[PDB]
Amino acid sequence: GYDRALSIFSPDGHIFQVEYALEAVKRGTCAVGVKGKNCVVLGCERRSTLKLQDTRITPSKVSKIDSHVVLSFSGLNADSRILIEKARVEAQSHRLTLEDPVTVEYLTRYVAGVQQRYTQ
Amino acid sequence: SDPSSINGGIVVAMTGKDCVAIACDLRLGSQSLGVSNKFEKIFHYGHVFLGITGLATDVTTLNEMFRYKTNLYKLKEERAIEPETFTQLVSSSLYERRFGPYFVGPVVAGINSKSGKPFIAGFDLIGCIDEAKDFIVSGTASDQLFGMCESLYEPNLEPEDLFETISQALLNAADRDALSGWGAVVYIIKKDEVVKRYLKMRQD
Amino acid sequence: TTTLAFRFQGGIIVAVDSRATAGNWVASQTVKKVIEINPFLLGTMAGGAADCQFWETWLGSQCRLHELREKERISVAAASKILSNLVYQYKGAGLSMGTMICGYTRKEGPTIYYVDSDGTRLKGDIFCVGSGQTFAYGVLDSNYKWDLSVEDALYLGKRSILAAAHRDAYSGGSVNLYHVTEDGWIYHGNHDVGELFWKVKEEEGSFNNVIG
Amino acid sequence: TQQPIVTGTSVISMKYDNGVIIAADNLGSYGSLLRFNGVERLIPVGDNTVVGISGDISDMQHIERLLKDLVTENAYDNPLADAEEALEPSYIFEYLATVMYQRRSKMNPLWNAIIVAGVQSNGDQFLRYVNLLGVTYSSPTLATGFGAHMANPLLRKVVDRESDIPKTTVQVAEEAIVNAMRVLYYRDARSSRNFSLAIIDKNTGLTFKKNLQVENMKWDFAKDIKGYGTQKI
Amino acid sequence: MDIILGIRVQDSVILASSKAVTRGISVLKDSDDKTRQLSPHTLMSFAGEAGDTVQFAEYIQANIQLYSIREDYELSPQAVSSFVRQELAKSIRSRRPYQVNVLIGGYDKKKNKPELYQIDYLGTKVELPYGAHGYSGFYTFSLLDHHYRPDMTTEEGLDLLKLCVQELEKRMPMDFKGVIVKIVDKDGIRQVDDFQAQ
Amino acid sequence: MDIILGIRVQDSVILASSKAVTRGISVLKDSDDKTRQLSPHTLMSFAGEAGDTVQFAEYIQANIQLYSIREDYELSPQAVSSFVRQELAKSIRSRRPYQVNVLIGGYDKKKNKPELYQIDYLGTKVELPYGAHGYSGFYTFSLLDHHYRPDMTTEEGLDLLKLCVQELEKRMPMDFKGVIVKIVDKDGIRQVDDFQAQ
Amino acid sequence: QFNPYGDNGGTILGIAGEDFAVLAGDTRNITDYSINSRYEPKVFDCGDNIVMSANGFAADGDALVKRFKNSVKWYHFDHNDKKLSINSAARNIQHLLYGKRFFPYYVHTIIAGLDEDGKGAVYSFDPVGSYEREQCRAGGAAASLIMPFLDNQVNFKNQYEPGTNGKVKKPLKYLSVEEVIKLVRDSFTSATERHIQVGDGLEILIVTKDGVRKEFYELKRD
Amino acid sequence: TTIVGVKFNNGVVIAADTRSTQGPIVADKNCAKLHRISPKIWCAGAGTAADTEAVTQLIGSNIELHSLYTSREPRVVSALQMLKQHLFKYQGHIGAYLIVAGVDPTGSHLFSIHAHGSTDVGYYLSLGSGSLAAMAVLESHWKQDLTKEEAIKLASDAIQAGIWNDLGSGSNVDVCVMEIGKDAEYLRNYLTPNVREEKQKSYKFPRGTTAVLKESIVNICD
Amino acid sequence: TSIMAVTFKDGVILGADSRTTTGAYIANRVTDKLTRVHDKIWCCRSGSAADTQAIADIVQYHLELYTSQYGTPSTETAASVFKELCYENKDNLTAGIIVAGYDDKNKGEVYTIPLGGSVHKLPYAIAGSGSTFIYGYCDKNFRENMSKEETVDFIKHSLSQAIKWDGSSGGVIRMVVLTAAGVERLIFYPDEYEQL
Amino acid sequence: TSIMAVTFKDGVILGADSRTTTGAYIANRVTDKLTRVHDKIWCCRSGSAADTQAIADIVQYHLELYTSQYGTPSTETAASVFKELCYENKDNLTAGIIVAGYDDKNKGEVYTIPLGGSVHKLPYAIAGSGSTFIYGYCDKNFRENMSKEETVDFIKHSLSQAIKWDGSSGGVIRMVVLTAAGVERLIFYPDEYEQL
Ligand SMILES: COc1ccc2c(c1)[C@H](CC(=O)N[C@H](C(=O)N[C@@H](CCc1ccccc1)C(=O)NCc1ccc(C)cc1)[C@@H](C)O)CC2=O
Ligand SMILES: [Mg+2]
Ligand SMILES: [Mg+2]
Ligand SMILES: [Mg+2]
Ligand SMILES: [Mg+2]
Repeated sequence: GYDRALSIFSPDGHIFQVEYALEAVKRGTCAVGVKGKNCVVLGCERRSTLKLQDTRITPSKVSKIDSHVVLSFSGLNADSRILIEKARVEAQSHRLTLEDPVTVEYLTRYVAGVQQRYTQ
Repeated sequence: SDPSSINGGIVVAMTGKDCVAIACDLRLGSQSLGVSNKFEKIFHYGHVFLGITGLATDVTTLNEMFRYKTNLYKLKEERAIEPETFTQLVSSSLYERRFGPYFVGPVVAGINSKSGKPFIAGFDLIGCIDEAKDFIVSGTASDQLFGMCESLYEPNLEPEDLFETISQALLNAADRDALSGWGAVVYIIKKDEVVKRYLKMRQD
Repeated sequence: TTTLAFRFQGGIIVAVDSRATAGNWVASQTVKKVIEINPFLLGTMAGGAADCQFWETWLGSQCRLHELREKERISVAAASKILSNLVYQYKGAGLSMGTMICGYTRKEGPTIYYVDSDGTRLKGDIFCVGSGQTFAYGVLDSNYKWDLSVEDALYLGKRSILAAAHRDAYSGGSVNLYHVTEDGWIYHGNHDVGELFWKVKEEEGSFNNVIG
Repeated sequence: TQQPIVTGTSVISMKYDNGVIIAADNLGSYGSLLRFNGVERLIPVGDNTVVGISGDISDMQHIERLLKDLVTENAYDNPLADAEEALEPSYIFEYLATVMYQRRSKMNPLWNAIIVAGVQSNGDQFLRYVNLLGVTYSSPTLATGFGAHMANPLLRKVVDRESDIPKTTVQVAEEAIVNAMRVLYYRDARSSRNFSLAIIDKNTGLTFKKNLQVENMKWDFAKDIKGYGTQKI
Repeated sequence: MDIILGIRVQDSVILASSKAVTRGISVLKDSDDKTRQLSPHTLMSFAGEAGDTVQFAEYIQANIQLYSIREDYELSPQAVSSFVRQELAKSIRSRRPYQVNVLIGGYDKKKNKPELYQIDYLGTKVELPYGAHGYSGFYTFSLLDHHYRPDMTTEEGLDLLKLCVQELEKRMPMDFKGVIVKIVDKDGIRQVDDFQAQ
Repeated sequence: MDIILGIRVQDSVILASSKAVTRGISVLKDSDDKTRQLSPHTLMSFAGEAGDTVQFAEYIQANIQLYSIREDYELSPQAVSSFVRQELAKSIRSRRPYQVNVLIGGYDKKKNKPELYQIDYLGTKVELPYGAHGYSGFYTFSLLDHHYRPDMTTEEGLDLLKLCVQELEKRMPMDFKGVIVKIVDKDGIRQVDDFQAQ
Repeated sequence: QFNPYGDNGGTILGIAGEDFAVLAGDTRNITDYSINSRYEPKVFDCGDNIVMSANGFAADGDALVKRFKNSVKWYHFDHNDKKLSINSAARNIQHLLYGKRFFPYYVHTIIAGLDEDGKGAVYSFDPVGSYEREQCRAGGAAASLIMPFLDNQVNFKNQYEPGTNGKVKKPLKYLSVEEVIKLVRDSFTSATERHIQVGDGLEILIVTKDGVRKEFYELKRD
Repeated sequence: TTIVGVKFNNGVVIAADTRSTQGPIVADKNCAKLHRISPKIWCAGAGTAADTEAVTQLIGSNIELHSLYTSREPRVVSALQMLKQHLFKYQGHIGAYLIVAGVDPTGSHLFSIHAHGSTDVGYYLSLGSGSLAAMAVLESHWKQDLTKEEAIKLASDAIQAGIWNDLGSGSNVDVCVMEIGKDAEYLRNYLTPNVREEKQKSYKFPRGTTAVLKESIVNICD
Repeated sequence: TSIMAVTFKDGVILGADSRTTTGAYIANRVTDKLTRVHDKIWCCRSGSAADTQAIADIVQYHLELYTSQYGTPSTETAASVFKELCYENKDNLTAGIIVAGYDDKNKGEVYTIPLGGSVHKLPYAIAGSGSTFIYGYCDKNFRENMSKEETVDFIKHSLSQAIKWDGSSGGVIRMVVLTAAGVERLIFYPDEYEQL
Repeated sequence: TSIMAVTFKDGVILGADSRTTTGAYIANRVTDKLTRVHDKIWCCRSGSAADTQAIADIVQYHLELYTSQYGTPSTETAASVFKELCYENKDNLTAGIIVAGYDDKNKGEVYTIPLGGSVHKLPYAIAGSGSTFIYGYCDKNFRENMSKEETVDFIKHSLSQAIKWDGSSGGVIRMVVLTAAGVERLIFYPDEYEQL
């Protein structure tokens, strides 16, 4: 197929396409997380450009990856769905092979690896 | 499932100086399952010794047949059968069954009561006579026995030396075979006397 | 081959014979049927020598890889499932192996998994595996209690392999003995059946089908 | 899955003091039909090597093309192709053994038995065998097919071990080859009176004899043989 | 040979599965649970060739659990059974088919009805008031044809099942070491751990 | 495959024989006695091929009984067992061999010893402290190798068997429906008719 | 049908001393009832003080030896001339053999060298890569003839201390190179007498902390 | 086995090697394969050894009886005709392959017989696995009107070809010479070119090496 | 094997090569395939050597008994005995026989008994593995009433072709001439007939 | 099938019978077995009809492409294309082909490619089931450098014998003459060749 390189190095040492990817995150709605003593809370802001929405069916920003792990994001909404799907798949696969749900660190390492792969 | 392999067992015989020895293992198995630790495979009609390996039912049957025939022989000839003669009797009794043979490897050991010269012989299941003067081997460890004997044997061994050689041939051969072992008896045969010894061996 | 593993009050006994055969030929009497995967994990081998040696050594490699990746020792469950899943990929190609994966972890406790080349994987407290298994089972089952001392449990394991070495033409050689604890396998020696049989006969007054 | 169709019987060979001799008859059989009669099964490569081939003849013809291609290719960008970088018998052999073994390993053999004869560049005799299974061996005498059962015993009476080889002359060795060919013509139902023979010598080089015939056959004693037991006339 | 029975009463589906795992001349285990929960209101039991059995069940389990999380929703028993059938139907013409037969018992919340599906390794699916795989059906179908009623309670179903297990213990040549019994209704899946001497 | 066990204690011989008769997918009888009395002090147990089994046993029985009445005298266990053996050994080579394995337990009154003979359908004979035919020997031989003593009472022999049975009820794939136990001693043959719920 | 396998006869034997090892093999190559060669070696110096034989089907034996010699070459290239130790050679050969698990090499293989401590070492493989270190091993056609002799004459099995009523065993000593060569020669003259595939010549390879030494003895040619 | 028969001007000679085998294993290193049918009619067999022995003895028995009944010397063509008709009747199942030779009042005779019952007449013949190696020698050196010496040499060299080159043959050369003039001369171990070399070492065990469990004298008489 | 029998003016000639093979090995290179069952009744054998030798022997015995009771048997009579043996035991025989005989009333006659045990009276016949290669030749060159030397030539050429193409045929060519005169044995060597 | 090609003074002639059978049924009594793969290169086919037609078609394709690019192919080139196809596909082909051609330089040439895929250059060749019956006859009657009419006769006689004995051969005798002249088709009917 088409595998022409789009993400390459700048004279001063940055990968421009990754740097511009961070720009897309900057203009995405805000998301926050803080951890209590015995809990974690996830908060997200919904935009005000359009307000005739149906909240019943509009994909909300916090997603269950498994029954014990959650994921929120900021950036391209369509882009996030590819990550959430793969993470869900990986989580079932890990229950299948290691007979245990994933640790949060494991799931993170996994998503991060997918992101890294798409930079090279 | 090849009949000469169902039950397992070995018999070996050697000549020495004015003596002969015949030794056997004691195992009676049924394939992998060891069944009896006391199944002797050596027999004697007068001064004549017969060891038989192979299918156990045939080993018993053959013994009973040769007891029968050497009894009648003694009654008509008024003397005990000699090893040479018994050899021929074994041979032609086996050949009579050419197309439904007994599944056995018989071995003959004895001293000629008249000439005093040691005599051993082996047969295949249809009566073919192997006429070796040094040793004869038979059973499921026959390769190993041929190995031990060809290496360990020397002619003109005194009875007490021959006992060492044949025991060591048997024991080390039995130990490289899954179907043989589980006990051994050695017969030392001198004209005059016969000593029978049970050997101490690996019980696996 | 005879191999066994059982759980009791004080952990796990693992015991195996050391006989290798091809047909009726006795190939070796000194073969190693236990693999020390890591200090808390053991594998036992029955069936195809090569198949077993190769895939359990390989399992060791995959287990080490898990440690490096996850900064933690692999669970008994997961080590067994690696071997189970590999073997299952090969189903119908003629792999021949019966296997026990035995170990300790904090989260699981002492654990035994039986794994074979048909793809069966079971968790349990008692397994005997190989051509000698039924013999081992007879002795083991009739003298097994949960509360056996460590000393007795070691003896029973030792005594069950001896049972099988004696009756099964395809077992024998020596017993290799292992105790698996919290801390966690300890090797309790190699015991040649050559000597062990006579000694046990004498001291126990058993083996009465035996002349001598 | 394959089976030989057109075949050609023994190839026989020995070393003498200075070189090697190899021979093979000129027949290509079709089962029991003696089908073709001008078949050459001695293949000279360069002038220090002869390859003798038995078995399937279609495969033989394939191996001829391979050997010709090998000579072409060795000549390419090789200014020493007719001197120090000439093909040696051992290179030809190893190549063929490799092909033979790879083909059997793919379950698709070249259905042949092959003898490579020649003299190396240091004067050493070379004599080696490879067949459809990639089995290889070397010996002072070598033969394929019936030749193995009947020529070897005769040839071995002449060269029985290494130390016999400085002692054997061209004449003695060729005599033994020619005689063994006669015995094969007597007893092998797939053989032929016509054969080729090659001598590869450290001094003389390559002598390739064609259209040789088995001579001095004994048949007179046949007139006395009547019946199969009792019949008198 | 593995006993796998199912009976659908008025408000639940009951599954019973033999506990033995036998290889050759040895019973290796007498507490084997031939069951995977697919979703909180759907249970699957299985029997067939040695390795294929668990591999298939767990693979199906992984797939339904994936759907649940993706959709934050529980597939109906009818949907899970169709999904399962299709996997078996594909498998039957693949290089090495899964040799597994299954019972699927589910409680449907949209309809508020228990549902029992019998599917063999070929992908033959049927919805039944009661079912069995293997030889056990040769005894149990006729027993249940006689004793079964559409409006039985859960306790009546358990008696009816006790009757089937009795018949199998009396007539079947193999020792299957009792069954593990599981009930699937509106309040999910629970195990009746007292059946061996209930 | 029928369990056929024999243990020889000090003053007696005990035979234990399974009660099941199974054809195909059905257990047809759960109370079969796999035994024939050959004389007041000789009992025979048998297993093997469906018809051969009883026909051979009843044939041996008629022959021993005839001999008894003709000599007004009871043959020794050893003599009975040689007769049986030769019968099997002749049969093995005929047009359709008897496919029957046997245990012979008798009390020799002239010697005052109990005796146990094991003979397979080939005519392979052996005298043993304990014996078995078929699969069951793969369990019991090692068990008895361990727990057996040559000078046990009849009561201890019965406990030795209880173990043997227990082990077989744990590890054998098939339900053999318990055993019938019989003791042969100086008095004769009695049935310990209360072994299953004992 | 085409059968990819044959049988070239042939018997090989490995014994480990204290600071030496030997690998012996007969030099006869056979097919059915014919003799191919009376002198075709099948014990090889593989470099790094390792000797090897793969006996059975000679084409598979040759292929394996070639492949392993090549392993040794590439080991030097990729690991900066590191000596390939005997135990490492062994493990490697297991992967070579097991790599063909579903189309095996019809060989029984033996290697011999010195271990890390300079002790004599012998390793033996089944055709699919199962392996073990042993004090000695016979492989090939007459193996079943020679092994039990070795069990008795190298490891003193079944030999008790005279007079001890069989408790004290003959204590397991080490054998000199002279004593070892004696047993080898005797083992082979025995095998030549009783096995039709064994004869013609005996080649022995001796490995010490000074390299590899060769010895040759005529065997019976019948 | 290698057996030959060679006709010379005043008689016939037969020779055989002395090795019997059991698959690849040598059972008897010096067996006798030259059987007597009657004093001056001798016989060499290959194939099932029990069959060649038995068929030789049955026919020898009947030939003696015939000779007594007829008051004549037995004739080779009678051994032949009785052997062939017996073998034929057994449709190959009695696997005897024989070279039968002898002198009688009508002259010298050389025949072969195959297991199925066919016969052939010749001046020189060979049978068994070494058959081809033997025939190579016969076809190379046989000529009409051989002296007795030449024929013994030829026959013997032909067996030698078998011994060295055929794996099914070895050990020694037995000859039997039947001349029209005199008695048959059986020449046992005419050649013995395969003496086992002196062993490297004695394996005589120190007494008491073997552990004994129990001992007893065995009764012979009554 | 290559065998033939040819009737001519003065009687009949039988011819055969002399090769017997087991597989591709030549067991006998000088076999005599021309077999006497009576003074002037001879045959040629192909198929199993055991089978054809046993049969020839029984026929010979039968014809000797016949001569003793009733006078010389006719060639047809000999063919009938062969046929009875072949047909009745067809199931266990692999026997192809050519019978040829000289008689005064009847002159030369040829009968062929192929594998089934059927009988065919013919002017000449050919058989054995080698005979396939000479059908065309023999059909093109045979005439009735040939002279002795012509028939010897026709058989010499015919068999040499069969020998050239058949790996199972070879050796010398043997003939038997059967006329009033008597019985004459001929032999022709490779160096002779290969040129022809 | 009986098929042959014969070289003579001025070129080469191919001949064949015209019978194709499936078992004992004559599927076609007038088959044309003489197959053109170029103007003056023809072949005769034996073995599987499907296989040899498929091959002849491929060869014809290759020789047309060859002619477009490089000019008239030699007969050797033709033979080599057949061989390549037959050898490389020996495991799913039952094909025996005789190739015959004429050109100016090399004159008349014949190659036979039997079942193996081997190639043999020959003065003349015969093949097909019917050919076994004429080995002797053809070997006795063929000469080099015969005239056209002599060659036509040799094939005519040869194949009439082949037809006479082989049940698989029969019908008409077709021939193709190949010379500088030219390409000539000959046919001969039973009523003529049976009286030979
Ligand atoms: C081409 O030749 C072939 C091809 C394929 C194969 C073999 C040879 C092999 C020859 C071969 O048998 N090799 C032997 C072997 O595997 N023996 C088995 C029993 C036979 C067995 C049982 C079940 C399945 C396969 C083999 C054995 O002793 N198992 C116990 C044991 C367990 C663990 C360990 C570490 C060692 C021993 C070795 C010991 O020489 C079998 C095989 O796969
Ligand atoms: Mg054991
Ligand atoms: Mg290293
Ligand atoms: Mg030898
Ligand atoms: Mg026609």
